[PDB]
Amino acid sequence: CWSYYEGLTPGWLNDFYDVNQITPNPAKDVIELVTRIKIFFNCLQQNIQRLRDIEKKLFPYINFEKLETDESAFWHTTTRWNGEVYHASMLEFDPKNHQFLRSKPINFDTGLSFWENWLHTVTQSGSKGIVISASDVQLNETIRLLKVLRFIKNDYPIQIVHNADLSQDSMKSIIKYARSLDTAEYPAQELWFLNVHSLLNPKYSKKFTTYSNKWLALTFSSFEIPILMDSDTVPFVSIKKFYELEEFQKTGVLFFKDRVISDDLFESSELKILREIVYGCIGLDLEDESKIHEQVEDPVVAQVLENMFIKKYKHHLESGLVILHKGKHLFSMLTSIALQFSPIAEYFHGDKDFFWLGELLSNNRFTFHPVDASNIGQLGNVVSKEFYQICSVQLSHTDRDGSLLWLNGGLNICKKTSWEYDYEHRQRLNDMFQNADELREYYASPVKLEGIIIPDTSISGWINSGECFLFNYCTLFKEGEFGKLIKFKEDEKLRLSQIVDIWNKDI
Ligand SMILES: Nc1nc2c(ncn2[C@@H]2O[C@H](COP(=O)(O)OP(=O)(O)O[C@H]3O[C@H](CO)[C@@H](O)[C@H](O)[C@@H]3O)[C@@H](O)[C@H]2O)c(=O)[nH]1
Ligand SMILES: [Mn+2]
Ligand code: NA
Repeated sequence: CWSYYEGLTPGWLNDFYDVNQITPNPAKDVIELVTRIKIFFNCLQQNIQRLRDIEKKLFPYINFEKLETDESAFWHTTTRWNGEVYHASMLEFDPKNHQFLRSKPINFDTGLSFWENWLHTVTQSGSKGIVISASDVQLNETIRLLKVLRFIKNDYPIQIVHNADLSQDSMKSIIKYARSLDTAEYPAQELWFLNVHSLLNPKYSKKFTTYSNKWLALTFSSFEIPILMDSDTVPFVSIKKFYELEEFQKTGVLFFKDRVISDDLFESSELKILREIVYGCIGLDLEDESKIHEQVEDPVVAQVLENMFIKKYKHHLESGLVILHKGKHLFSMLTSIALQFSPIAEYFHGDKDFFWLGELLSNNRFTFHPVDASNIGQLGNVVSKEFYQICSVQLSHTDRDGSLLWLNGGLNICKKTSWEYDYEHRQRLNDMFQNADELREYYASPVKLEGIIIPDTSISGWINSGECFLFNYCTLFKEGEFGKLIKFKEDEKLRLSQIVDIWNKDI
């Protein structure tokens, strides 16, 4: 359906939005970005140089110039823990034992599209692996994650993706903690490094910043079915348990729910623009709450849309742990990237919420894990006339049965370097300590995982304590009144205490 793209303005582009750019019609601009990508992957189901000209305007962040001229310079480079380097190569792994097999070279089929090439010629079908977006900044957090993966005896390969911003020193240190002291109880990890800098066109290569790097990590990872993790993420179950979750099995995405923040609400002008985008993309009308439940078959997804368009909430997905099957979700993911650098980029915090918005607006099947996000730490007694309170930076995620799956925020009190501000401005910290230096030591001290509270946001939700530079939140539980409590057994407390110990091990 070349006719569509010939009908567009000659200079048309899926460009990365800039605040300076004059945008009178943001809703229509977003609808165009989503539609142009939808039309593309639909007309591929139905002139090689014509296709490439559309690709260059749809995906300008790809360095198609280098692919066409000096193909070997364009392709990404993977580096194994052993020190072996692979150029323009496809990594293959054993689906059963997850161990590395071979690296067949990339034979780019000119008859197929770039993204079709990426799934068939560049990537091994069914390949599963842990993916982490890391610069030199994320070194320490990445080390601490590796230690925990080794402690729980992870067999899945790990790939650390960077944009030529991870030093040889950092990689050496990662390989050390990944491989050293190999044993059955603390096995070495099949770790890889991936530099995507060659794939990215120099104009857009620098535009992927902070959380946006996670799109580079996820998209270009050597696995078809990556499990993306924050460096500050901590899994408390074997990786296979995440893949086994029914939500991923049925949809091919594993998405977890975020904190409910009732402080930070959308303006009516913002919701009007979001309503136009949704209707413009998938013909869904979000005018009244009654007709939302009707038009959305999955009540878990309906609840998220109710929260956004009725209750005006901005935070829905936590991208600390994400599974995405690129075989079923690549076109959705590429829409997420378009939206990430769209006029509505400023509406949401980082990447997390563009995961599900990409799925929704692309009209691809998705869902969330239905369990609400939870707080984890010490069950402090609240004086009333069982009342418990947890105040932490840690955001936990439990299964239906109530087992801890994972958390984001690391396993120290506070990761932020805010002790100077926090000591002067927060009463509890100001009274409790004598200097800001004493607060620094408290912030660096390990956390103690004794229980979990799943707050009832309708009665007593998430309350910002102001501690750790307004990253610390308090959750309340009162028996038969509001919330759900989960007290860890001595067996569990011991396992968790061992995991916090290995995480906090002072480099
Ligand atoms: N390469 C690279 N990766 C980065 C960078 N900044 C962040 N990341 C990656 O993005 C992750 C998320 O950053 P956090 O600092 O852990 O954010 P958070 O407190 O967990 O915040 C929440 O919102 C983020 C933005 O939507 C989410 O990405 C995150 O998972 C979480 O839900 C990091 O762990 C790391 O893997 C960067 O400059 N470079
Ligand atoms: Mn995090
Ligand atoms: Na294909």
